[PDB]
Amino acid sequence: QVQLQQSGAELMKPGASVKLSCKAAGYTFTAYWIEWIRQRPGHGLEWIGEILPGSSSTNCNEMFKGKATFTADTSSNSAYMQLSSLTTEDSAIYYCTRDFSGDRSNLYFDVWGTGTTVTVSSAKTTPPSVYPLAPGSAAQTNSMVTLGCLVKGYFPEPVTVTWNSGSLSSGVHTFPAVLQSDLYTLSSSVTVPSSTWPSETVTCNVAHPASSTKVDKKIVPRDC
Amino acid sequence: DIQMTQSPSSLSASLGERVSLTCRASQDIGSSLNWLQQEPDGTIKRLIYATSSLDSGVPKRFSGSRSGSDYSLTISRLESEDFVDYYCLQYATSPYTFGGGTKLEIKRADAAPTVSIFPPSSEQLTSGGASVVCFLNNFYPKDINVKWKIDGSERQNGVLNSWTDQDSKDSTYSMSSTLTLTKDEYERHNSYTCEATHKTSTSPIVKSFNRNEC
Repeated sequence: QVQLQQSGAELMKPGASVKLSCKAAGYTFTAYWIEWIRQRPGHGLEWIGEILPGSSSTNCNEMFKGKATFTADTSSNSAYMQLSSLTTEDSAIYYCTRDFSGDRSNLYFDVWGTGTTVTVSSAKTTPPSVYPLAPGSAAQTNSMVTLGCLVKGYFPEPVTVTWNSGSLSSGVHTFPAVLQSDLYTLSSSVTVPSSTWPSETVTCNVAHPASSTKVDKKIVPRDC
Repeated sequence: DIQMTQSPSSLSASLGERVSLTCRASQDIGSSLNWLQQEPDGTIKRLIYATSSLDSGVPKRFSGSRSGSDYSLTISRLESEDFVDYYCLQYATSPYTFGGGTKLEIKRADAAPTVSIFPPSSEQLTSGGASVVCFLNNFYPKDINVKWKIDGSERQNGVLNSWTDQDSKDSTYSMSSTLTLTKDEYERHNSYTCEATHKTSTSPIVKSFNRNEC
């Protein structure tokens, strides 16, 4: 049971400092470098730096000079990385892993933490506006009909979207959120047989726990 | 610092096929190269260490090798769970560095997008804003172009796109495109069209509505 346990997700204002932690169990804590890795959304892995506890010995990628400070606490088996002067471009997942101080090939970067997400933003908590997406009265094809809802202007992630409380999930696409201003927007679509609709209701269920928002939006036929 | 040049950056293959990925080191790294696999939920897992050794509990279809400055990870026969991302890592000399990654995608039969367009909701209109939404669903391959037209003219400002990952059941991609305007700019115009260009048809799929049509 070698484990590396990372601290939880963080939201921080631009310019603040965050301190992340990586808590080790199942091995001699002093015998391994703790390694810190960054992954920006949709980008590759980058190496940030390392510390050998408890020693003065740390190292880092030059890109992170003035940005990342490593410390370690042998009593609680914990290593820390502090990121100072946060900007938007610090928003990423941060992973820790370990690297044996010695001469054994299989103990280099062998176990990985599951990551800590940092989000940097000035935004305040904001509930989503939820809008129905009904067809503008087209051919409605011949076989299937596609409906959606648009979930707009919320902060922070995440929202949950369901269709008919989770019963209808087969024809569904919920798209990743994107930043509109400093706020998030996503949409979800469902494709159902045209027999099904407007015959009867289709409803999207939107939840935003961070604002304590729960909403139902029935997709109502335009008829103009 | 040592540079790891990873190729290909993307690759399509089918179940049961053999693939290999290559990291070119810019200076000698010895046997000091790991291979890593990252799942869509973000889990990173070491596969190969010291160029050629298999991690415990890693399936035998994975293997690693070197030839000169070129290090490779080979998957003898693809299984469906292998279609994720892979990175090499040199730990010869700090700063440690990764190659840029490879995303493996499943080959499948070309499919045309199902395109749907949506007018702004009346609730949205009463806010001050008007979003027009286009869904381009279940296409393969992933390369797609969306264009918005307003009263016949191409519109580029205000267009936000979002893409799903390859779907695990049918292996298609889906895409939403959203055009956001003020209420007033929206009502200054009549026809709204989203146009999808895709390999599966020589001419674009085109969906429109007219807001003066009800």
